[PDB]
Amino acid sequence: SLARQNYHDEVEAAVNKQINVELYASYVYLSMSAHFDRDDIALRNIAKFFKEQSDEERGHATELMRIQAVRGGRVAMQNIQKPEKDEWGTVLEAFEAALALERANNASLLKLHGIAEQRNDAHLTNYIQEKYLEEQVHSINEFARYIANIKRAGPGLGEYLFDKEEFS
Amino acid sequence: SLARQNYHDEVEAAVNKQINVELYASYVYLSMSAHFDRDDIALRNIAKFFKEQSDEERGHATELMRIQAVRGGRVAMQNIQKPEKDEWGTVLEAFEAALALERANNASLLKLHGIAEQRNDAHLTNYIQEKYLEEQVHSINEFARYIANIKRAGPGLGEYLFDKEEFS
Amino acid sequence: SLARQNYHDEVEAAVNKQINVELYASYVYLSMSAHFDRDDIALRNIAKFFKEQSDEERGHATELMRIQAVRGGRVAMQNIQKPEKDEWGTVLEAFEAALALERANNASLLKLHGIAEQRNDAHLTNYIQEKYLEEQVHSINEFARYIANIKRAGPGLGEYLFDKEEFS
Amino acid sequence: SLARQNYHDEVEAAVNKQINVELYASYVYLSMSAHFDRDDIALRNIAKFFKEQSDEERGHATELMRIQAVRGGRVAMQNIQKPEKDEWGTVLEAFEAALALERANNASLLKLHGIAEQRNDAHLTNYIQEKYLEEQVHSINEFARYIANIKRAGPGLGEYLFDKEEFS
Amino acid sequence: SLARQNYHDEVEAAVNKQINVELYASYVYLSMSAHFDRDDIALRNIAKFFKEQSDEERGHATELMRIQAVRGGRVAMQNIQKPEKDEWGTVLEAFEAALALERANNASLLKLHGIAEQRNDAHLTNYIQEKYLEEQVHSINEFARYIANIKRAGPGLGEYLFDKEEFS
Amino acid sequence: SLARQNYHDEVEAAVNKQINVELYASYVYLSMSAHFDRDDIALRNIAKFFKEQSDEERGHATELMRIQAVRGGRVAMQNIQKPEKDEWGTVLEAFEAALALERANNASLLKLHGIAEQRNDAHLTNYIQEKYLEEQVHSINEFARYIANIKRAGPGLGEYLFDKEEFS
Amino acid sequence: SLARQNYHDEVEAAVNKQINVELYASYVYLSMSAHFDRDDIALRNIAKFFKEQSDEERGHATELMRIQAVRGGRVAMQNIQKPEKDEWGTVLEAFEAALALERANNASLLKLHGIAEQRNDAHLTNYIQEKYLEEQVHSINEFARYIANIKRAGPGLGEYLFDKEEFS
Ligand SMILES: [Fe+3]
Ligand SMILES: [Fe+3]
Ligand SMILES: [Fe+3]
Ligand SMILES: [Fe+3]
Ligand SMILES: [Fe+3]
Ligand SMILES: [Fe+3]
Ligand SMILES: [Fe+3]
Repeated sequence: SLARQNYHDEVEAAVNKQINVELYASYVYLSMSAHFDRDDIALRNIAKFFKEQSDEERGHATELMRIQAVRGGRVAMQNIQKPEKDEWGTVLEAFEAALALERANNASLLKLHGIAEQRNDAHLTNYIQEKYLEEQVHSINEFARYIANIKRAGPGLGEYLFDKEEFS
Repeated sequence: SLARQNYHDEVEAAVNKQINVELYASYVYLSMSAHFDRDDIALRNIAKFFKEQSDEERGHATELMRIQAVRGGRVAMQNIQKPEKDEWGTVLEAFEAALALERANNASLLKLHGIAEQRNDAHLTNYIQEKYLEEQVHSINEFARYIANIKRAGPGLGEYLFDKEEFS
Repeated sequence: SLARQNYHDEVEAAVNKQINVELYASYVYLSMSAHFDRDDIALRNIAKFFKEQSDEERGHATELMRIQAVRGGRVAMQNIQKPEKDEWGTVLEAFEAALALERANNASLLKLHGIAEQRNDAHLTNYIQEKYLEEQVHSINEFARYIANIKRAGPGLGEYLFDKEEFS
Repeated sequence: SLARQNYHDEVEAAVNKQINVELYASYVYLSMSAHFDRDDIALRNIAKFFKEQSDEERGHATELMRIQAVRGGRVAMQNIQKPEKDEWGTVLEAFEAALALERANNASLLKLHGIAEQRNDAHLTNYIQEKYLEEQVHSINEFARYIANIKRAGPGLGEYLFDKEEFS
Repeated sequence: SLARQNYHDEVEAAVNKQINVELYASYVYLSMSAHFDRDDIALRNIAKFFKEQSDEERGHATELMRIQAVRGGRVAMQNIQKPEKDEWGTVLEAFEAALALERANNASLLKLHGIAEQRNDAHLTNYIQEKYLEEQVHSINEFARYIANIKRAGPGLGEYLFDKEEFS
Repeated sequence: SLARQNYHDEVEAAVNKQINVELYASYVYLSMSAHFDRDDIALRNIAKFFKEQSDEERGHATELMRIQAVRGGRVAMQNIQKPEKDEWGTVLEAFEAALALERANNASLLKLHGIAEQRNDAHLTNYIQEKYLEEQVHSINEFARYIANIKRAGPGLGEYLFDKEEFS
Repeated sequence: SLARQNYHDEVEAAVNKQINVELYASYVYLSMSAHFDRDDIALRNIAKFFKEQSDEERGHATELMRIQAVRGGRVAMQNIQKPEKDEWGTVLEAFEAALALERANNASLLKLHGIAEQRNDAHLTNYIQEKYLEEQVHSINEFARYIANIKRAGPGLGEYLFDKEEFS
């Protein structure tokens, strides 16, 4: 690359890892969408919500591909592992798995920031904080709040009205 | 499933295989998009075209997930294999690889149609013909035509003007 | 909290301290507003200006309450001390007191950033820089410029015209 | 003050006490807003309601500051005591605390009216009746009705649907 | 009067006195208007302001004539005394004279309220509070603030700019 | 300055050096614009592009002068050195010199961030990251991509069409 | 140049000198802009005026660069000398220095017109009269009129109101 400047191989490699982490998260949410689309589960607003989350995570991955290109790094793809489950259990169990995924993504992004900081990558530390860390703490808060509300509404009628009310 | 009717396990499994085929194709096009976004290749209209193709292949996958759910089948995810290459070569070679992928997708859809036909699935034979086979012969024709135009324009200035003129 | 991640008790505590600092600053500005609303002082644009500053400082406090909630910290309220004075003196003296308060708010925000940095809170260092430090240097600059203009316009007619012209 | 006429020191003092009463009530509601914004409570419409009540109580304070200035009295600020609790308990417990606060505010306003009446302040008795006592009986009725509906809806799903339905 | 009910001769007479008080105040302001319209004084916005105040005072009179009629009292006109001066002196002196007049009008309206109160005229006490005591408190505040601003702006250029700036 | 706070002489001096660096870059682009405006070169879109780049670099200088003033630093101008060349050679040679200039500018901004960081200037580190480092990596990427496309289009007809196509 | 006709080396050289004179005048006005943007001076309309004058002088330079190219001359850049001062003193002193710079610009333009006239450059004599001499006498008149008005308004309140009134 004629452009590449103050961009360490360790950071280039960590961005490639994070690209895979985001594509995997997209895959998990696509599977959770399919789950709520089952004809014996049939919660369309939750199914649509997880599809939007899947699209957003794919967007996280492609934005990191774009900054890799801007910095003059080379994207290196890895297998996208299938999610841990096809069947995600109750509404609560699925939102719990989602909170755990968002906390894992955040842990991974904090490690990426740390590597960039260790290598004095003044551009990429700010890029990660602005474009990733801010949305990540809002997503985790969102999922924690959904879990409080799913438990409060309770199974059955509460899950039915949660689907109706929550994603207006 | 209370809905499932005239829907054979062999057909449900074939639909799951095709979902993975389409997700794999989405991944290949995402990789080709990154290739043309390299700062030493820098054909942005071609990079945008392959991103659009990646989006479309993901749509093929999610629409098969939808018809799996409509028929009362259950979606089962597999690993999405990394693409065969990260380096796709020249404009011509990338479009040739894309044509090969579209013909592989078509071969897989024709096999899916044949399994549905063998099991007397009168809904799914028509669904595959209308929603997949028609689009697939159009996609293959588009890629054959792109290859003719890339060869005609030729390397260097032709590749530059193909990027400028063919997608606008 | 199911959300709380990489959020140290020291940072949670310092955010609670800064909430009180901002609520105190809001109170000081409310008192300065009442001063210029006195029938024997009667500078209505300055009174309105200090009320707007009071509103803005209360917004600074409530925004920190929101980020405390987002990070999964717990808000803890303290008494809001009455301002140092009820009589704020001349236009110049009130604006000098306001500049001192803005500099004290900034010193507190820089300390909060320091604590976040020491605890490797990569989210909150950026949050404080973006949402607080940038605003604070523009506030301090605004008050230094007001003070330059009050001095230039001078006591009596200058104060009357400053009130008429400076907030229009 | 060149304006001050038929305005007794006892009434001036009682208006300053009431300004502190309203600022305290504003703080209580700000604290209740934080409680319902906790990620493990997460009743956002209730949180926004208590923030609006906090804004309204602050407006009650600033309107009494304006009439203090109009009558030629001098505003004297006191410490704003922290609320009795940071942790306000159930929806019902918070709304019961709010009703008790509104009744305490009303008792303090009736005492203020009483002092104005005792001193033949024909302007301020009418001002208190029009601008405070009318609003205060409506607010108390509003809170009594909220409590009736919270009890009717009941804990769990009722609290979720009260938050969804009551503030729209 | 077929209408007259709970309306004492003492209150009827006090309303007729207040009508004369308001017509006198209108005449004073008309005289102050002429003063500032002198070709050797030539403060057009102040002259227009005092003409507006003269119009308002006549409105105070005619509104009291209307409520006299509504209550079934009979209007009894007295001479309108010429104002104390034709030459009102400086801007500050005219505004001081204006404030004294507003305070005198206010004392007279509080006495009228007192008479209505003594006679248990529950309609007229409230009418006087709403229609007269509120306006009078704002007018007295207005004139006190004008005097503070005349004093601040100072003589000569300050008077010229007070005329330009103070009345929109 | 009454405003200046946590703003070290070394940082103030470094901001002044960076103002000169940006003004020098503006001059270089102005020179390159004149080169492509020569009647024997006559590539008007490239000439316009380099004039826009000159305008942008001058904006980079004047924004740094603004933040110097906000922080209470004092602007100190130095001579703006004439560019290294008046004759910038071929389209490729000019764009290669531009890339080298952007990388030099980036090296200077990274040094400036480093000085701010050493002096614990929490405001200015973030300001440089947000306002300078982000744009600088995008500019460098843009110039690397221009060079790839100039080489691909090739000399003569390619340069003619590059000028026609690349800036439209 | 295939275009160059009736264009003497002495005139080509003098246009290059005048380009440097205009770029220098732009730099002086940018410095004066920074001076009025100081937090202890804070005359924003004057700061904006001098920034507009800096932009105008840069436009004078780029317009001469364009006529150099039209006539088939070659632009040759020289160092842009830093202004005489960073600190320009009072409002009057700044406008006095501006008047002197405009008079120096005019002397330089009249010398350029003289050289063109001596070399019988019938195009460039008219070009300089129309595009430079007409604007130059208007700019000198404007700066002489500003100085008259700055002295009339006087230092302190006059400078404050000159900033408010003169550039609207
Ligand atoms: Fe993500
Ligand atoms: Fe497909
Ligand atoms: Fe603040
Ligand atoms: Fe209240
Ligand atoms: Fe009246
Ligand atoms: Fe730059
Ligand atoms: Fe000029």
